[PDB]
Amino acid sequence: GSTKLVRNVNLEKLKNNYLFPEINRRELEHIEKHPNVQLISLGTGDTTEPIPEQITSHMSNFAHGLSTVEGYRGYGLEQGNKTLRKAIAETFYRDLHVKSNEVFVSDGAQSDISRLQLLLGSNVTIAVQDPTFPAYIDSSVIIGQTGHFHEKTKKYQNVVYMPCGPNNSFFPDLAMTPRTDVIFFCSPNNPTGYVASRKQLHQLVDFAKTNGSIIIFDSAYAAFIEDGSPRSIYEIPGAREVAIEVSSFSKFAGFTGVRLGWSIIPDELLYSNGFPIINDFHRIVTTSFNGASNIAQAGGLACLSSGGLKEIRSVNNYYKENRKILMDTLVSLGLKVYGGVNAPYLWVHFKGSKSWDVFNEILENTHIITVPGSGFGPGGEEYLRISGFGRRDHIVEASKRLQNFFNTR
Amino acid sequence: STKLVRNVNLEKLKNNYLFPEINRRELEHIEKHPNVQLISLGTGDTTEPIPEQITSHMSNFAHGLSTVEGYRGYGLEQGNKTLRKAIAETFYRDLHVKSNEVFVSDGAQSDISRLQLLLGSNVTIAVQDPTFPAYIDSSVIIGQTGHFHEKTKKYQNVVYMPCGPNNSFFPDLAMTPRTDVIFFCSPNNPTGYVASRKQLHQLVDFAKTNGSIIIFDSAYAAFIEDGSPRSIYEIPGAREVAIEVSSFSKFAGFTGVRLGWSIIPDELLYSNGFPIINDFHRIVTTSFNGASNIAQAGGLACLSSGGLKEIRSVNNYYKENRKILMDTLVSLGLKVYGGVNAPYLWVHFKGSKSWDVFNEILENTHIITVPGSGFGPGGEEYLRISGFGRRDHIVEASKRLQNFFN
Ligand SMILES: Cc1ncc(COP(=O)(O)O)c(C=O)c1O
Ligand SMILES: Cc1ncc(COP(=O)(O)O)c(C=O)c1O
Repeated sequence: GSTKLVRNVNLEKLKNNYLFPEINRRELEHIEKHPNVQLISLGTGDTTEPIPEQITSHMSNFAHGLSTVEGYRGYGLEQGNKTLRKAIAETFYRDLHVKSNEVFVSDGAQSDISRLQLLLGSNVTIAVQDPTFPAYIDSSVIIGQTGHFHEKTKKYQNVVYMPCGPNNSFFPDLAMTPRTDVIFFCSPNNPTGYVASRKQLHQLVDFAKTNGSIIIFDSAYAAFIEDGSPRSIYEIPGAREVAIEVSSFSKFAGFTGVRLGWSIIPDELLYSNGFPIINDFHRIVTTSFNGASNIAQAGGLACLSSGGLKEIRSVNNYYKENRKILMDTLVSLGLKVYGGVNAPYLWVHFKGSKSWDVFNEILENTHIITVPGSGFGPGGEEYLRISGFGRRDHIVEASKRLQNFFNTR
Repeated sequence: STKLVRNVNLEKLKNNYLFPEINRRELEHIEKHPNVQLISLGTGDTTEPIPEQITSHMSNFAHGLSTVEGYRGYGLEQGNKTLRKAIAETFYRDLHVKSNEVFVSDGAQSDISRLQLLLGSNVTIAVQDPTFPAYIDSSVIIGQTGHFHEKTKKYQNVVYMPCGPNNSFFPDLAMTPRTDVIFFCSPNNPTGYVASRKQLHQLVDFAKTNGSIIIFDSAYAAFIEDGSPRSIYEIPGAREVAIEVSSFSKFAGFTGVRLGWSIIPDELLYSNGFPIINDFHRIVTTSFNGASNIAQAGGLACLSSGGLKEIRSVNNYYKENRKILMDTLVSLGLKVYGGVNAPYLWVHFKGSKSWDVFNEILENTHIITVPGSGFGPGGEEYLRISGFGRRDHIVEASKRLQNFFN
């Protein structure tokens, strides 16, 4: 028995991404076939160390407080607790003129991105970096901003793809980039790990101003920056007139399963007609969201105490040391290794090889999982993404195995 | 300035003034009459604490995130398997709902907007009148409507299905034009009416005959005290036409914790025979990364036989409050609907505007209610009144209404 409801066209357009389902199938199979040998993963980018007890303890207490009259509350502001918003403003945007009432607390970036796309609607054009983070492009297709997927080029019609690679220091050539209503920009980037420089961000803000575009700037990896490169786009004067920033506690503090992030919508960000965009994001939030979990919001606040930040910084130094082990290994083997410094991802170029064949080689001969760059679009072909999340003894063993393998080869 | 054109669907969306306005009137009244205790029977938020049994599991799970053995990052976007199985067994026992047809959400508001993303702009919808804002607002935002026709107080291109005492709060199918989608909330907000087995049978058949789907909102099912049905999948064949949406919010006081679910049956097919479940999976993967792992732990603890017993007991407190209010209002000669199977009373003042009754009750008793007008034209002449709240507020408000309506 069938219905007469017509499948949303935007679903017919949307191509499935087989990347992670494949990685996972291949990981299982390989673990099953070689129970002999500990498989190690440098692939998925989930955080792995526990959240500090200081932070968690505030989440356990708040939860217990919900069983008391003095601590019980129902619905909170859909925008998020005021204490948490003031803390995000002060912690991440000190002196950048971000008001606590421009912060919108989310259950993380994935949802936030889809809510921004609902705000924007079907009748806008977008630009994304290539290699491309799935969320921006998938959400764009689903809401109706694109045509079909052009199989030969591996690009959706009506979408500007901006190549970012070693040849252009991972920043598009803005003089040859067509104009769009919206530009998505992720820095530090997933998958390349590149953090744009102050000069590059200046140019992006000016390009946006000149084109009347808005920037959706994804800073979910900012806490990994070690250069002194900028962490928020609002470090650039005038960014507030063109840019929305999206971020997360996911990778910063391991809240991947706890679910907490935010977006910034400046006061000064205006449509064609002079109406502040912030007023309408409020209405999108009220209509499609009832707030981040109260217990997650208490955890978030505890992340931003001086004690929370100190403990989190310490977990992130562990991850930083792991990346160095891996970058030093791969560079010592003559590989062209990008990223690694300011992000938890290394982006390794195997000029002349398909990402998948290198994945296969490395999996079969070292029992290590990586991520095929191909999976992120055509600008990822020939690269692998490699993660510094994981335990130290696994990074060290993986380093040993790669040494052995590539000195063969 | 920027060159971005405002989404047209935002220009279509009228602000609903209802709650912001009740709120403004409350604050204004407390400010002019600070010498009196204002009492609210307006907002439908739960107010009793969540049982310590449930909460304790959420605290333990949270402490477990600071351990190697208990640290958990990303879960399945669809939700923990243990939680889905428990929702299936607890709420759909014997109704052929599989654990893999359950999609765990951060509650109905989000879930509704994700269903509307799935469905898209090119569908027509039917909603009950009086109307729950979420369904209609989400429909406008995604592009399913024309502008708001001020005279009729209806969005163009939307079928409004009057439900009132004259048709036992069930739409007259002979006067209901066909749509792609029918939204049906039972127990209803705002009227509190729970459709009967026979009504639901008719609705499922109507849907089959029209090739429509039903989005059935059972968030208030746990308040049903009749033996009326709690899920639409009690009706044979519902599984070929209906999606069900629900929540821990009012059931267990998780309004601020954020947890719900939807059911998308295997058997629910588009025009072309494709299972809708395959595409909701892709919507969920794309627009969501899961409900909070802590909230999902709380949810699972709600559905233990110990959790359910404790939740039932908080809901009896509310049930006793409703009885105080109903017995008072009815003992005074008011026409009271709802109340029995939902936490909301729907009180008719034939001949009066909702807002003028609101004004009267606010000025003379310092009590806040919800003007039925706010929910659309089928709410005109009614007030919605809530049984959530502390007992002593219910009692005092009951005393004041006794004095006033005498
Ligand atoms: C590019 C990027 N942005 C944002 C996020 C944060 O996602 P969420 O907050 O939904 O975990 C991630 C996590 O993988 C990511 O890779
Ligand atoms: C009709 C209706 N459905 C569903 C919900 C649950 O919403 P949430 O789960 O987002 O709190 C409510 C709560 O207001 C409601 O009134």
